[PDB]
Amino acid sequence: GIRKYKPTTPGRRGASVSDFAEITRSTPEKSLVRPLHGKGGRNAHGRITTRHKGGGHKRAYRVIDFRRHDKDGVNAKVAHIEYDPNRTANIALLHYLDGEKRYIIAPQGLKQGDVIESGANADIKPGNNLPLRNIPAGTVIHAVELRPGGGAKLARSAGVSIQLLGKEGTYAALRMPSGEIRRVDVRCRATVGEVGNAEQSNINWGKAGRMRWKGKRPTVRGVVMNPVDHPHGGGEGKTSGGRHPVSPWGKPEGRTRKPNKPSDKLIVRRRRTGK
Amino acid sequence: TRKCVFCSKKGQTIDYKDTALLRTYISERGKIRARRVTGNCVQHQRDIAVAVKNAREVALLPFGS
Amino acid sequence: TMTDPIADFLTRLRNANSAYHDEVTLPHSKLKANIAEILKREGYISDYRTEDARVGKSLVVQLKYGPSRERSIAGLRRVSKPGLRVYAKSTNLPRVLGGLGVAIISTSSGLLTDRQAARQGVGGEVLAYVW
RNA sequence: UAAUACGUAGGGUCCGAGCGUUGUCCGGAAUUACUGGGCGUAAAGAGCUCGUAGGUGGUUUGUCGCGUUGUUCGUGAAAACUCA
RNA sequence: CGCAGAUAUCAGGAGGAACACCGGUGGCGAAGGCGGGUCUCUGGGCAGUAACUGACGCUGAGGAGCGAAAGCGUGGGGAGCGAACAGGAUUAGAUACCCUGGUAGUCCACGCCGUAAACGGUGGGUACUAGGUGUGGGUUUCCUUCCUUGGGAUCCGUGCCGUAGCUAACGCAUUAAGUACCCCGCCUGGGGAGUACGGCCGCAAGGCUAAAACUCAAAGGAAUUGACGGGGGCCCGCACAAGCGGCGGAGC
Ligand SMILES: [Mg+2]
Ligand SMILES: [Mg+2]
Ligand SMILES: [Mg+2]
Ligand SMILES: [Mg+2]
Ligand SMILES: [Mg+2]
Ligand SMILES: [Mg+2]
Ligand SMILES: [Mg+2]
Ligand SMILES: [Mg+2]
Ligand SMILES: [Mg+2]
Ligand SMILES: [Mg+2]
Ligand SMILES: [Mg+2]
Ligand SMILES: [Mg+2]
Ligand SMILES: [Mg+2]
Ligand SMILES: [Mg+2]
Ligand SMILES: [Mg+2]
Ligand SMILES: [Mg+2]
Ligand SMILES: [Mg+2]
Ligand SMILES: [Mg+2]
Ligand SMILES: [Mg+2]
Ligand SMILES: [Mg+2]
Ligand SMILES: [Mg+2]
Ligand SMILES: [Mg+2]
Ligand SMILES: [Mg+2]
Ligand SMILES: [Mg+2]
Ligand SMILES: [Mg+2]
Ligand SMILES: [Mg+2]
Ligand SMILES: [Mg+2]
Ligand SMILES: [Mg+2]
Ligand SMILES: [Mg+2]
Ligand SMILES: [Mg+2]
Ligand SMILES: [Mg+2]
Ligand SMILES: [Mg+2]
Ligand SMILES: [Mg+2]
Ligand SMILES: [Mg+2]
Ligand SMILES: [Mg+2]
Ligand SMILES: [Mg+2]
Ligand SMILES: [Mg+2]
Ligand SMILES: [Mg+2]
Ligand SMILES: [Mg+2]
Ligand SMILES: [Mg+2]
Ligand SMILES: [Mg+2]
Ligand SMILES: [Mg+2]
Ligand SMILES: [Mg+2]
Ligand SMILES: [Mg+2]
Ligand SMILES: [Mg+2]
Ligand SMILES: [Mg+2]
Ligand SMILES: [Mg+2]
Ligand SMILES: [Mg+2]
Ligand SMILES: [Mg+2]
Ligand SMILES: [Mg+2]
Ligand SMILES: [Mg+2]
Ligand SMILES: [Mg+2]
Ligand SMILES: [Mg+2]
Ligand SMILES: [Mg+2]
Ligand SMILES: [Mg+2]
Ligand SMILES: [Mg+2]
Ligand SMILES: [Mg+2]
Ligand SMILES: [Mg+2]
Ligand SMILES: [Mg+2]
Ligand SMILES: [Mg+2]
Ligand SMILES: [Mg+2]
Ligand SMILES: [Mg+2]
Ligand SMILES: [Mg+2]
Ligand SMILES: [Mg+2]
Ligand SMILES: [Mg+2]
Ligand SMILES: [Zn+2]
Repeated sequence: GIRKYKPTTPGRRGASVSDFAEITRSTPEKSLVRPLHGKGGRNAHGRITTRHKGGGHKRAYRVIDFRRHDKDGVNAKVAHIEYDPNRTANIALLHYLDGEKRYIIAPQGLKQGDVIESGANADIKPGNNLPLRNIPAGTVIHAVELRPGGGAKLARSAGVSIQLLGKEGTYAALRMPSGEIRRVDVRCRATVGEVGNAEQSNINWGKAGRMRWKGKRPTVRGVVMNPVDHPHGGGEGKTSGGRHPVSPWGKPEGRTRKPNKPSDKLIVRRRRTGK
Repeated sequence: TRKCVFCSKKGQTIDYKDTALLRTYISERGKIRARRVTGNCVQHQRDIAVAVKNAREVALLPFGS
Repeated sequence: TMTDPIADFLTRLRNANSAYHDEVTLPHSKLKANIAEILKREGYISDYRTEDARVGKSLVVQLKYGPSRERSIAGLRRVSKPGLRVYAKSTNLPRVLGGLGVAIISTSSGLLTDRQAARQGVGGEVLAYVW
């Protein structure tokens, strides 16, 4: 749920968080951790590519099985549903009857002690992965893939996941959280059930310190920049920039997608706003 | 006003299996007619509606074709 | 809740007189029996009786009416009721119809009429003004 | 514009060595309804429930009588009211 | 809104709200109110056996829970409808009635707010008091076909009319305003004003408790007859219609 904090000090009056009362562990499975580090928003050159990002609290990366096909026909137990900061959602560790422990995303309403099976024969209960040949139309799924074994790439959205629509030939149409419908091949794999932490968006940062914690640096407003460094820069006082807003590099709002994409044909329609 | 035809103990029971029975009380249009014309139980009519409408959901009576 | 048997009995009597009844049936009680004593000896109720019923003993009241259909009892109002209870001293005994009525007084001897109490010098609680 | 209601006259009424105005208070005021109110619309039943305290009790079998009246002497100042 | 191919009309797809007929002066719920079905958990009311407890009863200041719609927060949803808002129109004037559209809201989840002509304008519970006409619920019992709103009786809820009574009257009339009993809210002429100040609640809109001054000598209720009605039924007139000829033009 949500616990609103009590306004002891001024910088802590609006800070409301979600209670992680469900976790069971306090130190991640160490056989499945790799080194990571705040990249600082810099490419091979070292020149900053994306602003606002860099610094913050160091984090430890863990490899988690979005490839969930390497094991089929072998069940696993939901060992412990632990928390990784690196990702929005929650990762739950599974014990396989084989003897592997692999990390995966924790779907909504999943609790320790349930059973997990991964294959074309699995049941339809939430938390099971299986190519879309074997999944009824209309169900709600997540952690979807974009081709037969390229690794799930879409709908990791903590709190939202895709909706299957209809199978024709070798493609399936998906209603998906951006409000868009995508034709995609049906040989991919997916899992049934909404993702967990549906209340994550309820967090109120409330304190610049924690924003820094999560890592992003401050944003320097437009009309305050100097005119040399940015189109709206300048103006003794507050002046709109005398022109329609524009990105710091001279391109204003409006369409940006490069159509003609290999997936341009695969897309059905385009997202709607204010409809 | 005519009699409660169902409501003898000799009369047939109430259910949705009797497609002919439900047709006999649903008009050709496929709507439920009035007690004021049918002359049966108000209670019996409750049962008739439940059975006929169960049949409709099980696809036994036309939906205003 | 039958929270005043005396009031209910008197209401039944007056209602039966209004509706022109002949017999009124009520659950039997010691207070009902002695009050019937009082009224019958005064001549307002033709005669009472106590019988046996399915559960508890009851009573039936036999009234009279004036020779020209006249009602026997004209008005019936309780005086001392649960909550509001009224007593009287030996001298301030209540007067009803200037003596033409009968007020039921609870005195040491029991329940006696207003004249009996006045002659005996005893007093108590006035039950009902019967006219 | 033609007053038994203004003022003047007469005449009359009540009262009277006092007669009016004013002001305080009771009454009719049952117009704060104990005696002795009402709640549909005239002013009023709260929006409806459970239920603490308080208020109240469906029967008879049993004593103490503290609620009660029962009487006897035993207090209730004078002064004021009522009788002679 | 259409000649960029509208409407219509047919195939397919999407998606949200709501379930005609059954369906009524009917069920239930204490009250708001509640009905397309299926399942899941579950409340309340009634009939016969009357087995058992045995004065445990009633109702309730404060308190606390429930409580239509509108409104507010958070995040989803958002077909239709639709405050506000634009235009078209009538009008002297229309910031409306009407038309085109159309954002809040309307729906979901959790919190809120607690007011309605929240009406049966009637607090709850018990006892008694002539009937007539129906519904639904459950029981029995007999003409007995034992088919059968055939007949009898019973108790619960539910519509209308009616005696006596009551009532200001209209009206109520056993599901009372009747005749009583027990408890609780409330009122004392109309404005002022259910508002100002205050206390409490609410994040708010505001809600709850609840004043005085000054002014008026009436305001209100049911009912009687008029009058009138861009309220209804039945009637008549160069009233209308069909015809001629006319004045409003000029002089007189
Ligand atoms: Mg804050
Ligand atoms: Mg550790
Ligand atoms: Mg790592
Ligand atoms: Mg370089
Ligand atoms: Mg940025
Ligand atoms: Mg550093
Ligand atoms: Mg996280
Ligand atoms: Mg989209
Ligand atoms: Mg900025
Ligand atoms: Mg600057
Ligand atoms: Mg520079
Ligand atoms: Mg420049
Ligand atoms: Mg500047
Ligand atoms: Mg300037
Ligand atoms: Mg732009
Ligand atoms: Mg049935
Ligand atoms: Mg007794
Ligand atoms: Mg009294
Ligand atoms: Mg003069
Ligand atoms: Mg004078
Ligand atoms: Mg004189
Ligand atoms: Mg006076
Ligand atoms: Mg009074
Ligand atoms: Mg009133
Ligand atoms: Mg009221
Ligand atoms: Mg209120
Ligand atoms: Mg003594
Ligand atoms: Mg003594
Ligand atoms: Mg003495
Ligand atoms: Mg002396
Ligand atoms: Mg004196
Ligand atoms: Mg069409
Ligand atoms: Mg026994
Ligand atoms: Mg109580
Ligand atoms: Mg109590
Ligand atoms: Mg109270
Ligand atoms: Mg209280
Ligand atoms: Mg509550
Ligand atoms: Mg509460
Ligand atoms: Mg609404
Ligand atoms: Mg609402
Ligand atoms: Mg608003
Ligand atoms: Mg809200
Ligand atoms: Mg929203
Ligand atoms: Mg929508
Ligand atoms: Mg509109
Ligand atoms: Mg307009
Ligand atoms: Mg509209
Ligand atoms: Mg109110
Ligand atoms: Mg209502
Ligand atoms: Mg009430
Ligand atoms: Mg009562
Ligand atoms: Mg009647
Ligand atoms: Mg009469
Ligand atoms: Mg009644
Ligand atoms: Mg009354
Ligand atoms: Mg006053
Ligand atoms: Mg007020
Ligand atoms: Mg206040
Ligand atoms: Mg208030
Ligand atoms: Mg009136
Ligand atoms: Mg009239
Ligand atoms: Mg003409
Ligand atoms: Mg002429
Ligand atoms: Mg002329
Ligand atoms: Zn029947």
